[PDB]
Amino acid sequence: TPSMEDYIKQIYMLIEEKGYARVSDIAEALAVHPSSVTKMVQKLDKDEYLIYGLVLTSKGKKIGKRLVYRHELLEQFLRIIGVDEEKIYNDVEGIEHHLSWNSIDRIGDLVQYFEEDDARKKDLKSIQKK
Amino acid sequence: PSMEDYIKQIYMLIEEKGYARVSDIAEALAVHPSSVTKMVQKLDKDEYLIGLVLTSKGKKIGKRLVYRHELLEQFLRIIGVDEEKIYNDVEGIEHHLSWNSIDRIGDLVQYFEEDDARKKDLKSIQKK
Repeated sequence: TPSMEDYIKQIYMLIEEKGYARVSDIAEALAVHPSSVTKMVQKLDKDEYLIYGLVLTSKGKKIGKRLVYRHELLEQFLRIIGVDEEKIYNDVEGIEHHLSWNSIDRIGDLVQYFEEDDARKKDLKSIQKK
Repeated sequence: PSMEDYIKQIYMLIEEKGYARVSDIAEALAVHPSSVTKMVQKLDKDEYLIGLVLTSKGKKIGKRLVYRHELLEQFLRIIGVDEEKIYNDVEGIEHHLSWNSIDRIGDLVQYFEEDDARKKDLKSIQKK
């Protein structure tokens, strides 16, 4: 579920940054009540994404890494096509949960398409002026 | 999001049939008629509509939502998404893109439509 994804991603990021993931830190990151975190952590434990501080299983590690990649890729996509930086995080936080892997792969190809030659970015800019 | 899907469907039904029955909305969204009635009251109260007729505010929004939906399908289509995946993705992402992102996506679509070479170059990337 979208929510589950947000928690897995935040948990992965906390562990990578701090070394560990406190319920309290997840609550702050997501702007939710700790009860909401505790409930989700239970579903995550049950579904074998983590154990119990919280330690991701190999499945939870793989999934979290892909979720962070997806986020970064999506920000990079919106940045390249020239969306105002302030708007990017909010849009990615929403759209990330509704793109198939197929779309994400194709978006990956599109980002590499532009990154591989700045001249295509300049042409995109030229279109934006028109 | 919820309201957006309702206004979009209501608009399309009116353009398509000439009117929007609660039962047709219920079927289009896979919700129960009791939910449609509740929503319709909100849209009446929020002044998107007035059987039921969209106000100028409702018709302008419905048209924009339709444009955004079609634009997003055309975008995913252009960048090579399997046709069968496209609708479900558009129905989800459409609600969480700012106008800024939609306009840039539109520029991006025009970018590819201007030169078939650019599409050829993207297909080459995909193979690589």
